[PDB]
Order: sequence, then C-alpha cells, then structure tokens
Amino acid sequence: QYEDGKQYTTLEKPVAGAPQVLEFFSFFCPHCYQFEEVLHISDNVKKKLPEGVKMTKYHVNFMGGDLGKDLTQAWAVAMALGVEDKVTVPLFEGVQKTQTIRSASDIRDVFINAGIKGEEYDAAWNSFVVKSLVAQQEKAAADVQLRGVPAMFVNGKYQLNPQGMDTSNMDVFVQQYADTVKYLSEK
Repeated sequence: QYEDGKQYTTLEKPVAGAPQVLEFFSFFCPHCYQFEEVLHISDNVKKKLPEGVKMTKYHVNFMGGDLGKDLTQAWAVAMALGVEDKVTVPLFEGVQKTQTIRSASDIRDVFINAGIKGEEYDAAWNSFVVKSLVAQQEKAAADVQLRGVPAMFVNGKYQLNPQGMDTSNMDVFVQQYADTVKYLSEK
C-alpha cells in the first residue's frame, strides 16, 4: 500500500546524478540521534537494499551554528579516513547525551579516544581533500534544497516520509522505513 504522500513524497524537481540512497543528518539533531542510536535506521535500510545499491550519508551545516559547521568538517574527516564506524556513536553521545562536545577540540578528542592518531586527524582536518568532501556534502543538500533532517532520498526523485509510518512499535517503524527504501530503489 505504497502511496505518494504517505510513506514517501516525490520531488517536484528531480535531481540528476544523485547517489542511489542519500541520507542527511546532523549530530546536533535529536531526531537524528533517535534514528541512528535507537532505531539503527541506516543499518536496517542497508540490510534490505538490493544488490548494487550504495548508501551515502552526509552531515549538514544548518543546525548548531559554529559547531554544526565543525561537525560537517569532522564527518568529512571521518569519511576521508574511513572511520565513520568508530566515531558515529561517540559523536552522537558527546553532542547530545553527555553534551561534552562544545568546540572543535572536543570533536578532535573523540577521534583521539577512538584511536585516530592526532597527526592523522590534523592533516586530514586541514586538507583540501576534506574541504572538497565538505563541499560535496553541502552541494548534495543544495541539490534537493534540503530544509530538514533526518532526511533520506532515493534516486534523486523520492523523499522518505517517516510521519506516515507506525510509531507505536520501534521495530515495525524500522521495518516499514527499510521496506519503503527498497520499494523506491526498485523504482
């Protein structure tokens, strides 16, 4: 019973060249914390994706002011070093749970504690490769004219609508969301 306007909506201006599945989030975003740390949405969507469908995850600037821009840069460092799987949880917890991430150096502390060498983090943080990865994340969001997170887009054409899913049961919610992505990824 997949209906445009219930589980998903369709973009009025479809985006060319977008990744197959594009997720946007912020470490500053309480609903994003719920999506990732309680529901594990990305991991469960991944479990249902067809063979050959790639998931891209980008951070956004528009929450948290100065720290929000710093967190987009840190996510770029995480992508450049391939350590997303070591820093997502501590970054979410440091911003939202303990609220001990208040500055760029607190962000760096999370990477150091996760075992990324200080010299590796610092060279990445100041690199043009990371500046390019920041620009890519910003451009992707500009393409779909993003106005809110968490958000997920399929084939540059469809946007997931979590308001139309069952929130009385967390497992059902995750299943409906993942099946909807799989449905859209098949066009």
